[PDB]
Amino acid sequence: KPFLSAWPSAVVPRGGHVTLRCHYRNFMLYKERIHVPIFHGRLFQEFNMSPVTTAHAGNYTCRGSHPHSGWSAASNPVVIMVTGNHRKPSLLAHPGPLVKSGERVILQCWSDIMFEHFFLHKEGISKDPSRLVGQIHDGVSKANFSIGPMMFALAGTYRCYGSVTHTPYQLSAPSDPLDIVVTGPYEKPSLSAQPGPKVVTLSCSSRSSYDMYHLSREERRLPAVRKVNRTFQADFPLHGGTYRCFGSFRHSPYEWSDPSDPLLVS
Amino acid sequence: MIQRTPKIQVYSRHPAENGKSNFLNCYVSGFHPSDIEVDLLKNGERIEKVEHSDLSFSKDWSFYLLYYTEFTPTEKDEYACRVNHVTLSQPKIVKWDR
Amino acid sequence: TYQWIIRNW
Amino acid sequence: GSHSMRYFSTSVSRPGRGEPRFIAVGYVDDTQFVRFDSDAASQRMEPRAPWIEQEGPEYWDEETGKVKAHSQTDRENLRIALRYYNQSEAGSHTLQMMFGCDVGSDGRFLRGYHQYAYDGKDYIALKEDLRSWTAADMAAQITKRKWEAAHVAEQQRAYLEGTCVDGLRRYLENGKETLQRTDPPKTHMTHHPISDHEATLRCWALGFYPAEITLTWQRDGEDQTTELVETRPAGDGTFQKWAAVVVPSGEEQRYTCHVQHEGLPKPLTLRWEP
Ligand SMILES: *[C@@H]1O[C@H](CO)[C@@H](O)[C@H](O)[C@H]1NC(C)=O
Ligand SMILES: *[C@@H]1O[C@H](CO)[C@@H](O)[C@H](O)[C@H]1NC(C)=O
Repeated sequence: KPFLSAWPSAVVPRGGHVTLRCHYRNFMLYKERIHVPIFHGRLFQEFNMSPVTTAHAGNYTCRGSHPHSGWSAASNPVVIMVTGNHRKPSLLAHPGPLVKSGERVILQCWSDIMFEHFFLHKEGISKDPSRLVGQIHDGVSKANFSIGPMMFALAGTYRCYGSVTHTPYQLSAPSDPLDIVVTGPYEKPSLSAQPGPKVVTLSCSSRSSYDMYHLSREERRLPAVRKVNRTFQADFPLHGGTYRCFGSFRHSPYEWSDPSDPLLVS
Repeated sequence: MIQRTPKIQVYSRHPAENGKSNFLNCYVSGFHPSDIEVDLLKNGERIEKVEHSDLSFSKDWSFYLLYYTEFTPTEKDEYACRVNHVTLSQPKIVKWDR
Repeated sequence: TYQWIIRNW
Repeated sequence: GSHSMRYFSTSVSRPGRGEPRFIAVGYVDDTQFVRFDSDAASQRMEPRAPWIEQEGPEYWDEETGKVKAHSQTDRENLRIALRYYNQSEAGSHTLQMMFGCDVGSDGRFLRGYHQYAYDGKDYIALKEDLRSWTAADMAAQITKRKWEAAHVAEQQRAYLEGTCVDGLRRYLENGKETLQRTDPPKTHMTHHPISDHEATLRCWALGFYPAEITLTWQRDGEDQTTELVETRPAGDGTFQKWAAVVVPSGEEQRYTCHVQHEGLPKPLTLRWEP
């Protein structure tokens, strides 16, 4: 069985570019016209779809040349989804985008546009988007995607999409991105204020070697400094409120420590 | 990237006796990375029904695999092992020596 | 008996 | 005597050729007993030795759940590895892991291991004390910092001291006739002349278990360190090895091959004769 893959991504903006590669041992392409070669039987050899149009949207399989037979069995299914064909939906995190390790979160996609299907896509994942039917209520169509149990693989930047009934692979423009962050189990840091909480600067320190600290009010980001006494700190300059901070490491922007204990600035 | 060419050993499970059922083995070891092409050949022809063990490695992290098939040797039958690897520009053929 | 391997690099 | 249990896993990325592939194997001593292979249809842990085949269904469900969990973890670590080493997503890479434990003759814990390699080179390893980590380069220093911040060595220590040794002891009883067996080598010598003034003496050892063995050639007592071949599996659970030396014609009697193996009551001293 040939292995079919899209590159760089099967979710591709109109006007963008995607290459279908078909690895075997010359090859032809098919769309779910199961026995009809695409493009009147083109032998692609080296398929660079560019610029991508809505005609490229589809569910594809390939077969490669096999002289001692003269073709292979069909490839794995790759669904090319073309985005940018309707106005964008909205994406909301319930209860919020900060998710304790091991817990769960609902990512709700909704729109005033009446989408028959919703797709949820983590940026940079080659996995097939999750698909749900749009449910209708009060002038909006919506979908609750359940994410979890949380772990590093599920943290990252998410977008959701809508499609309409007769063009299920023609997706809307992406919603504004939502960053979903996994917190824990790294040891929580300490939050303090300078001169103090009544007024200001908030200091986050820890014995663990975080490269970044993140201050969240009931977010903001800054690099920690090696400081001294073997402590990694960061100072965030600021009407007060409930504040926490989280440590984070290089090359892992979506995984944070347990939250510091809450601190109240009044 | 570290890269290790495979050592190759072609041999029989039991002492070869013409007319006696046996197993032809090709043991490849010490190679990195793990993708490798191994064929048992009989008079230059690939033998079908070749089995192989599950991929494993040693303390040096270098890989090893055993390829084997049932075979009855004869005086007129020349057996060999053909190994291809990233570290080999041409496939390497090692003859079985009784 | 396998070990739970859950910690990412 | 002493014994060991080891799990070995290999993760391989192959962009454009397949999804990342994960293979895990479990060994007791030189005897493989389970495998899991991501590309296979079972998508579960399978027995590879007769004596584990009578573990109940809950065992296989439990073990499958854990090795599938490992598969997901190591495929993300490939992705992380691309970031730590600032490598492109087109290349193929290898992520290898080993964990397990040794016990002595009395069944008590002796040693535990939990190490990783990336691209055939050491990455990070749990130290003998089961409390601290050895990081082999600057990328692993990151992982080390994370794992210290997570206090994860505690979980490794509880598994190595408890779960791992408990399992090893159970398997030693389950496969006693096979794991605690001791097959001695069947030995012989071949002779082939290389030239008009030299000849090759090859000392052979076949059919032995376990795989540890010493073949040595001595010429009048002093070992003439010679050609040694790596010990190889016969395919039936026994191993084979040979050692060869080049000798002056008319001197084969001065040379003796020496065989040391746990299956032998007394080490063997073999001398060639036509
Ligand atoms: C794509 O096609 C395959 C078979 O042609 C089908 O099984 C699959 O459900 C289709 N859709 C998606 C989203 O993969
Ligand atoms: C989706 O989840 C939210 C929780 O934030 C809930 O209030 C809502 O009713 C759910 N949607 C449906 C259709 O039940």
